[PDB]
Amino acid sequence: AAKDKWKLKQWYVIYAPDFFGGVEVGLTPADDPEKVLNRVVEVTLKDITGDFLKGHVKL
RNA sequence: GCUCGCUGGGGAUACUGCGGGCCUUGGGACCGGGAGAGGCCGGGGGUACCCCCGGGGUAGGGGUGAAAUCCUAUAAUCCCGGG
Ligand SMILES: [Mg+2]
Repeated sequence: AAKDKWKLKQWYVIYAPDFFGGVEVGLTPADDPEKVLNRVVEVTLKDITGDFLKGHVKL
């Protein structure tokens, strides 16, 4: 039954804000889309703009 | 010699005391550019920690030299969003 519970969940794609490019930053699972609101994701500036210098900047 | 103590007079003016004058070195007052977790009062913050509410997940967590009391299915330890 535990496995069955895990099968009810759908995966949602997370996008960066408009002025940062709006690119895809990841995927998160949930059964009800209302539970996705107010979740937070941490990404480095190197992930958005490719440069091996600003790897220590976290957004 | 001892009772080193008292008293009538004369002389000296280096030091101490007293009176007058004149100083700036000790001390104090004031002005300049700086130093400091010195003190008091008002405002704005930093992580950490404890409790409460909502989501996830499920059988352990904590603690000692070794254990046990203790906490946990009225859902803990752990992770996330708020107060
Ligand atoms: Mg809960």
